[PDB]
Amino acid sequence: SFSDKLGPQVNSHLPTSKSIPSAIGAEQQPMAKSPIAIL
Amino acid sequence: AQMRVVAFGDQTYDCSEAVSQLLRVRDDAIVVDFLERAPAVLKAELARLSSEQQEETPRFATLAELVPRYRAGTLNPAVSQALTCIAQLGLFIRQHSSGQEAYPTAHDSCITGVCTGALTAVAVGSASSVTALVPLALHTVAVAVRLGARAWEIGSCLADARRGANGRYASWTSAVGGISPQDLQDRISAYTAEQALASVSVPYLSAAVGPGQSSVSAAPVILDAFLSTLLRPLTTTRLPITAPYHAPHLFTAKDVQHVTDCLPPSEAWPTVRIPIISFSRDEAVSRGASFPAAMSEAVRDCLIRPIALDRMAVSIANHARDLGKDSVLPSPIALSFSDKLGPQVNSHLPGSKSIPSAIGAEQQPMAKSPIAILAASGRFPQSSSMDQFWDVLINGVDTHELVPPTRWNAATHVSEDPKAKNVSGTGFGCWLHEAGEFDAAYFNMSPREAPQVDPAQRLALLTATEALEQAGVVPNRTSSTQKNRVGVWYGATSNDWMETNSAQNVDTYFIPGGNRAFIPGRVNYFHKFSGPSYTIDTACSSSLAALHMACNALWRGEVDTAIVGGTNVLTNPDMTAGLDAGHFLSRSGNCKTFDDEADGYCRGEAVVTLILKRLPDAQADKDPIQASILGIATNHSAEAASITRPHAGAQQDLFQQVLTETGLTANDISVCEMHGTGTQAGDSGETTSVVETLAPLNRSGSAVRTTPLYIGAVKSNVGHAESAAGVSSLAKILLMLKHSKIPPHVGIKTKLNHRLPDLAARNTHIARSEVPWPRPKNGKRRVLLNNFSAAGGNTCLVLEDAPEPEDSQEVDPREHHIVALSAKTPDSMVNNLTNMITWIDKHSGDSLATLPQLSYTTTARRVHHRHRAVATGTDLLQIRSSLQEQLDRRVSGERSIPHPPNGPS
Amino acid sequence: AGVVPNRTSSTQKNRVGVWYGATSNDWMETNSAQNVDTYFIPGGNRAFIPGRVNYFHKFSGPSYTIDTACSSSLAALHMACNALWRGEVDTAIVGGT
Amino acid sequence: AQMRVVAFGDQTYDCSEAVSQLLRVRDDAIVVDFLERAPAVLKAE
Amino acid sequence: RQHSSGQEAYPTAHDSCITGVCTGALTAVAVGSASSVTALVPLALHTV
Amino acid sequence: FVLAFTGQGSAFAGMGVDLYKRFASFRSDIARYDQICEGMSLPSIKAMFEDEKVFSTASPTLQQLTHVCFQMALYRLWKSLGVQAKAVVGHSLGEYA
Amino acid sequence: KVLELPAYGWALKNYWLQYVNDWSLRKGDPAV
Amino acid sequence: KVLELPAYGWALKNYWLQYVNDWSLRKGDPAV
Repeated sequence: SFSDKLGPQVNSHLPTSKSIPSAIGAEQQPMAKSPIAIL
Repeated sequence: AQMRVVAFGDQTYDCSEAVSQLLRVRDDAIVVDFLERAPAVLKAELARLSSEQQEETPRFATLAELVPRYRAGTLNPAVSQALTCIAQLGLFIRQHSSGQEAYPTAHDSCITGVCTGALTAVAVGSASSVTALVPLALHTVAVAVRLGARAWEIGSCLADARRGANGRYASWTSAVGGISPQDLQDRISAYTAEQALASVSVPYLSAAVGPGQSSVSAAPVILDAFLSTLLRPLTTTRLPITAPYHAPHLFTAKDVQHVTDCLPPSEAWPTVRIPIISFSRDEAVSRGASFPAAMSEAVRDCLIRPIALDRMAVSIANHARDLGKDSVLPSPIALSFSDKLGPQVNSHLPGSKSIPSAIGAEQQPMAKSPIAILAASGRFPQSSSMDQFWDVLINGVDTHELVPPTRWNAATHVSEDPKAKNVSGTGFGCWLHEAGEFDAAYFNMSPREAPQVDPAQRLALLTATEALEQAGVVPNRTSSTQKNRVGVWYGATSNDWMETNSAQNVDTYFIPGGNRAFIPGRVNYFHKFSGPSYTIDTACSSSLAALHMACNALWRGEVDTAIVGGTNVLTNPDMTAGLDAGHFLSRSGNCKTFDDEADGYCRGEAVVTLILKRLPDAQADKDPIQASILGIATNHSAEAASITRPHAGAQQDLFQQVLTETGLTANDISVCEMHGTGTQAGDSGETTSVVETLAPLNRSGSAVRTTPLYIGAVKSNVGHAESAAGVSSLAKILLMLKHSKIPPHVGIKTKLNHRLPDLAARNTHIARSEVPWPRPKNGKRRVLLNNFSAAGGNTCLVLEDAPEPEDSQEVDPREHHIVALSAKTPDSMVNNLTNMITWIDKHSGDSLATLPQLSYTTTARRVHHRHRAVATGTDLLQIRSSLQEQLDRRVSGERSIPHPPNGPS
Repeated sequence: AGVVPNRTSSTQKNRVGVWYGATSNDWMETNSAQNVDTYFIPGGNRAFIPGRVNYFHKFSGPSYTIDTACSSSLAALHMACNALWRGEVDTAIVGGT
Repeated sequence: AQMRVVAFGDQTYDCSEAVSQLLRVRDDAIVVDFLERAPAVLKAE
Repeated sequence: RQHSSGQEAYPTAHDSCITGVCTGALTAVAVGSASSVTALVPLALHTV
Repeated sequence: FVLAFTGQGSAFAGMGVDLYKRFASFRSDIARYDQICEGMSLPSIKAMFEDEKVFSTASPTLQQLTHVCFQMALYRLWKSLGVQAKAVVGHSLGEYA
Repeated sequence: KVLELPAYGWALKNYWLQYVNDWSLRKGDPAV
Repeated sequence: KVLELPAYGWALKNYWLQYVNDWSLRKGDPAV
């Protein structure tokens, strides 16, 4: 609760990212809970 | 100050068993995830191979289908490479999550690998935790399949497959002993000169193992010729490597570049944090390169560089000393001759039980957990209960008889030679003569409504309620028995009542009383179960098909308790006539399973209902457990010449499918309850599929079985219950386990069928007289049950003895106990009193713990209706005297009255 | 759907199942019942509704008929979706009659 | 030379949305396992 | 999720500390007693 | 099918370029044969399929290897499309392919 | 411990709609 | 790309077993 103010309050006593594409077949979520497509 | 070395092996290690073990895993969530996504990754790269390689690649839905071909030697280099790489990563992952092994660190460990192991080593060395390893591990799988695929391509271009291969992939590598590497290299050069071999086809030194050992590779035809010149004392051991590797004359940097092109370019690629011992390179120790660059170098170790396996030992030791370590603890993963690693590396040098899980977490996931059979009640020919059904089987009774007049008149519906329309050649059957009996008041039916209700729906309500009480199920008593967690499944192929009986005067209850959806519906409605409600029609396999659907629901978690049953009530003469017109039915008698003169099956009537639960829930509620279902599967006989006839090809694939899914082997099964409809084609076809799965024969002719196998068919006793056949067969097994006996088989009237295989040679038997079937000490009896349909579908399950009950329990310090009886009708109240008294006279002096358990059952595990009776005492004798006294008053004319509606104040 | 058996992995014959919803079998009660002949059972029984599909196109996956009265087809669609989600089949044929 | 502090809250924080998000997680294998076994543990106590 | 799906390194005594208020104090014990996400689960379930 | 393998007399410049460009499998075969040749100290044939210009100054050894590589790659292409040969006949250099 | 006790003593009566007049053998024929 | 094309041009014929003589209205009645 009220976490944002924590950062400044603690430092007062004191003086860029990226994800790699998954191997084909692995990016997809498990077959359970996967959308079933009507062809 | 010890340093563990993580060493991965190559193709020489038979990873077949390790793969089988990882597929059996179900307690490690990150492993099962890796094993679901690895085949997806594998299959994805296999689709990018050349047409030649795709044609020589098998089709598979899971890795289980590759194991047999791997063992057989008919698995191409691309898949066997990825499979070894999967087994290595899988074994490493399990060891570091399920095995709770700390992850390696650059301070106290190093990683090494030879050939394929070099790939996995890059992945492990590039991660700092198991969670980070998976995504890299999956990339490594794709690299491995591309590696073997590329070496396979060069091999096929270099040398063609030989004629007597029979699909097996020949060996490109062989180990040589008794000569130094540099001396063997000279003999190679000499052999090359004399044969004038092209530079590409020359044999080459692929690895240096020791001062006298080494490995030489070449095309199989060329390798054989060269090895023929290495005479004793030299040695020759052929290795299982099916493609050229470590060949600077065949592969170049472009080939390496191609294998690693499946690694997308990025800036976030992790670097090698843990030192990798690359003993076959200029720099024995390597670290810091990005994952792709590190992987390319590893691929280069496989295609370009020879294996300097004679430098592996000292290379590891030198790194240990470099960090001031006294010794090394080897941690090999699928490494050939791994035991010798420990001593060999240390030669260069001077030289708590797991904590119990929080309650509820020890249990394995709901998926593929044993499903416990809690209870079963039913009606069978000449049998008003499961106990009377056992009398039919153990006394070898044939219950078939001419159709009774209550169904239809055989004089007008049956003819020796049928010429008139709707007249059949047979009128036989196995009938439920009390199929009309019902308690309309109990289930809130008017006397005008009950006749309109299909006896199938009525007998479903009776059996279902009996099974529920037998299982001690009280709605909303426990978590697993909450009304919204209970589902109902029934198998029914026919609705004769609505076609022949009530149709004679269509009234208001015609649809609800005749429609099959109301068979489970009435059960849902009466007991107030809001879970799913289904009816399955797969013709003669409906009930076992429904059992399959119910088990999937439990495994998926849609329900915690399942009601499964099947019904078959015959009242329409057209169905028998139609079946006879199609030649399904026997015009002589009952099903004569295994008899040389079998001429069809005999229709049978039956209604059965069971109660199921995932084994942990069953044990949480202290429910009774008669047996456990390990697996169940379904396919279809698409490859049959006619739509009706089933075919053995599809049936065997099913039997082996369920054995693999359950992790069992032939010897583990001791009994098979076959479909056995008494057909020469059906009985011989099914028998061949069963023995080839459960009683295979050695190539020499001997029996693979160490213990006998018994096969039998219940239909020889009570006929073919059609939509209720599966559960009828299953009911027989539950009784066989209870009484520890195999009942005699009455289907053989005259002589055994000549189409059958030599059963005695396979240690298979058809019990002619009853046979003891005792449970092994600290063991379980396991069974295969089959149930097929003329529509083509096949269904079978694997069954298992129930678990051993809890030994301890506890002594009830309460001196006085209370026993509760209830009924909805004054007559039913008199009945329950009488039946309870006769029960106490049977179990009077068995044990002292009976009375506390009797109280618990009749009170906590029972519903309590409006008419009530009670008895209290300190022993069973007092309870009887009280109930007897109460019974006397009921017989003297004092009727049972329901308690006031509002209850007490 | 451009489905050719065994063309792709998902269309392998052993990866295709069939589910149908049917509450009634009137034909064998009123029409063919007027002269029961040799094809009476196979032509009237509901299990053969999906069965004929399995047999003609050579699909060896599961074959089921569901009767939940006026909800049969969606009940069958439900069973088929569970099979796909659990990996029992890669292609599912679902219908109602 | 930074030190990250991992601070957990109390009942005053409305974790309803956070729970709803975790129940919709499919891409993390170790999360879904925890969320299947946590209710089992909860239900047991 | 933050330390498996979120690709976040696990805390260590050298560069991190743990704190919790009331209910959070329980969770802090579990995290502080594990060195990886896999090791955290069994402790986490006891904490539940 | 009977497959007839031609002699070197009828080869022309830029032959197979469209095959080389559009069919990846065809390109792979040539690229593989090219690497094998250099492995055996034989001239490089990959340039013949890319440049066209080289056909003018190509040597007999290069013109003969190109012909055979062309036929092996072209045969493998047709076999991959479903053509299975009942027999083969080669004319002069065509016998090798 | 759940014991195997006798089943409920149902108050049974026969509810049946007898098939009569062998009309199934005349399906499709007219009233004659 | 899979295009939506016309369905197979079935060679259709009518296969029917007509319900006749209103016999369903007499279920349970005698021949007469």
